[PDB]
Amino acid sequence: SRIGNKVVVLPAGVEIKQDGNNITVKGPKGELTREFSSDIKMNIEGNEVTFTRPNDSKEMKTIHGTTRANFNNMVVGVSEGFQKALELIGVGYRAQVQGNKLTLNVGYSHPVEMTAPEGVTFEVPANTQVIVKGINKEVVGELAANIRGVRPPEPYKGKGIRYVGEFVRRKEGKTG
Amino acid sequence: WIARINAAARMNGLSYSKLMHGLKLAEIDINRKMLADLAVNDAAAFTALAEQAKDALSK
Amino acid sequence: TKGILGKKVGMTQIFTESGELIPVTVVEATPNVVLQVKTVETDGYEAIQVGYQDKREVLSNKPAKGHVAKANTAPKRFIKEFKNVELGEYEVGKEIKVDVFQAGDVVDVTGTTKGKGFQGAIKRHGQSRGPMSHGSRYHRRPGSMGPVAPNRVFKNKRLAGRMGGDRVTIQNLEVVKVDVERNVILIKGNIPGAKKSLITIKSAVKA
Amino acid sequence: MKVRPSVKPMCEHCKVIRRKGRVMVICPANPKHKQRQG
Amino acid sequence: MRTTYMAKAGEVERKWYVVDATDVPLGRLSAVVASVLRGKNKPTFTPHVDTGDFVIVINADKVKLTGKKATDKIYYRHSMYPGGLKSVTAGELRDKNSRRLIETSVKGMLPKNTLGRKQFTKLNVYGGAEHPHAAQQPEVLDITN
RNA sequence: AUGUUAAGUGGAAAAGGAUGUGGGGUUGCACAGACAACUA
RNA sequence: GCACCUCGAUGUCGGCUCGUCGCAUCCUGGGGCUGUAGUCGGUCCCAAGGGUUGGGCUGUUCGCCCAUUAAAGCGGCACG
RNA sequence: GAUAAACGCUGAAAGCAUCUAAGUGUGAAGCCCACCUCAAGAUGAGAUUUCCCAUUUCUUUAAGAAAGUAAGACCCCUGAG
Ligand SMILES: [Zn+2]
Repeated sequence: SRIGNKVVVLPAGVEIKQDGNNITVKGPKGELTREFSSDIKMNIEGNEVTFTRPNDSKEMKTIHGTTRANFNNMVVGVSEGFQKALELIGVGYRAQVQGNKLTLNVGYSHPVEMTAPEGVTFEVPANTQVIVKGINKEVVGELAANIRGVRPPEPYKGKGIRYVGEFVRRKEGKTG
Repeated sequence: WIARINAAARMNGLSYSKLMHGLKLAEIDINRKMLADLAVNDAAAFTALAEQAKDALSK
Repeated sequence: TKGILGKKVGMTQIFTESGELIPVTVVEATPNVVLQVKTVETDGYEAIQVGYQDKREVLSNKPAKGHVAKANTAPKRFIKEFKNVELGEYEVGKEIKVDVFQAGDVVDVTGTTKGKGFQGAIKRHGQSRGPMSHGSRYHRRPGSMGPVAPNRVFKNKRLAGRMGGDRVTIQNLEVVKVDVERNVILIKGNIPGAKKSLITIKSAVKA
Repeated sequence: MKVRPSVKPMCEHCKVIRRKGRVMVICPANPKHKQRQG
Repeated sequence: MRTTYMAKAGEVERKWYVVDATDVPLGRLSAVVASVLRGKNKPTFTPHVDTGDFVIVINADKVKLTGKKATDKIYYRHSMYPGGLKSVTAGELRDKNSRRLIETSVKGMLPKNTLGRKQFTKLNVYGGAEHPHAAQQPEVLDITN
């Protein structure tokens, strides 16, 4: 593994508790925990970690790469957190924020309602922009794909809800 | 007879096939009829025989 | 929840406030008495045992008097159990009367259908006849019994036999009126059973 | 989706995968090219 | 017509046993239990007589299934009405009603006559760690097979 | 004793298709810095 | 095609009555692609719970026609 | 509630990409419940409330025989919902 061999070096605030399997990175925002495996082990000399592999496993590298990717993610987020930005084309559509209630107005004969769990928030500045904010990388992504799931974008005018960099293909619908 | 002998021998650390081989390598010529009769009536005689078989195939 | 036992009197008519004519069924229910309370610690589930319709006393025996003695009533003719009712709120001796229901109150109604005897497949199952002319000899018969290959008849091949006498409930009926000094409920529509037969009325399961 | 027992990359950007015991082609340039073997 | 012993009805003592089923594959445990219920481990074995012991199986909830048996092994039943197969069950039995599971495995490894049906009434199976039979003073059996 | 298979293959079937895994070979490009990724 | 089976007997087709099963799906449910603007459609995938009409003409299946319907499925069961 | 086709989120083997291998979701008139009826001969014969409580000889004292009874039931008679 090239990923499995790389370095994770923890910025200020990080404390890393060990108990058998569980690891629990903590920082200035959150205190995430995740269950990891046995065949790849911990490390010493604070503000640096490497992971290691007893070889001779069949695939020889997969479990290693994932066991490092996840910890790098936990640290990157517990010190910094992640971000996802959603746009809004399709004339007449707007969002509004009231605590953990995300109100949406997309061409439907009823408004649509979503509610964010503990670690997550919303950020609507304007009737077009939405921002999902958290510590977890998985939960923020799932909730954004949930929101964008309410109305994906069409190709004839590109209306509907999109990630703020989605490249949509545009067709030529004839004029009748 | 054979099933009763298997039952008895597994109590003395053997199975039927290893115990029969052991008794042949020692030149013992008891029937399966008398062997089962011993297995039910005279457990001490059956253990004497099972020890002789265990020593024969210990070579 | 709500639920009472009564007897069937008959059918009549009634006009409403607006002046519509509506068919109805009179049910008479003198006060029901709670004879026993079943709990999870003793019995394994939660219910309530209710009795209805006092009985003369040459007609009961000693075990029945002993069962009815802890509740201070006369021996009863009909004893049922009522389930899914928050126990609390209930105790041996209590009387349940018809003012348990009010006008409105969509309800379920159960009884035992009238008896009719040994009946053929046409009346019993709605099967159709054969022709009455044109050389026919196949009027009022139950059909072919099956195909040849399995060398037998399948189950649920329907035939003649004894008809009626089963229990039936009808859902989502309305209480038109309640009369307290007479122990009478008026229900809109028709109910199963003969006259003088036992009827049970509960609040409706589909709400 | 095309479902055929011959599943073949048919432009440059097509890739082959195995999401179960099941061969598939996946193209980000042309949705007509998406294929699953069956 | 000579001397080989044959046992009688109430002459050979029957002991009680406790077997533990956490991480033993279904059929291997079930084969060992089936031989102990029939009395095949005792030299007084006679085929027209019952001489097996009683068995308690504990922790049936944690029995092992290898491969993809927990989703792909299916039990069928017919009600003898037209079109009435019931393929309802899989390794869902291990979650809910794990006594059905062990019992239907052990029942297929016993003879199919009136002696083998009476030997089945000596299995007592429990999903958890505790049984109600402490007055019969049962001994622990240890599997390695 | 030493290996292979993850498909209940073992315990029915072909042309053709495929970064499934084991073993043996032939070579192009690599610390006078490789393939991939990111600037211009 | 063959002639194993039944010659001291195994009664043919349409209709009637009563159905049951398969899925290579006719309607209704869920989807991917479109040479999919919308309204209608084409095609492929998953799906057998229920549903699937009355007349005229012919002994007639088959077929053609009339008026409807969400639709007027195709096979096995001694061509039940 | 668990799923089919389909669609993911995070993610490496294979520094990238990728729904999948480890983890994590959505999703059908279909599947298991939900509604109605039958059901402990379910010989694995289940549970709760109430009612009733002792003569004579011995094979030998034994799950012994025979006799009169309790609670309760039936025969017999008037009938029908
Ligand atoms: Zn392509």
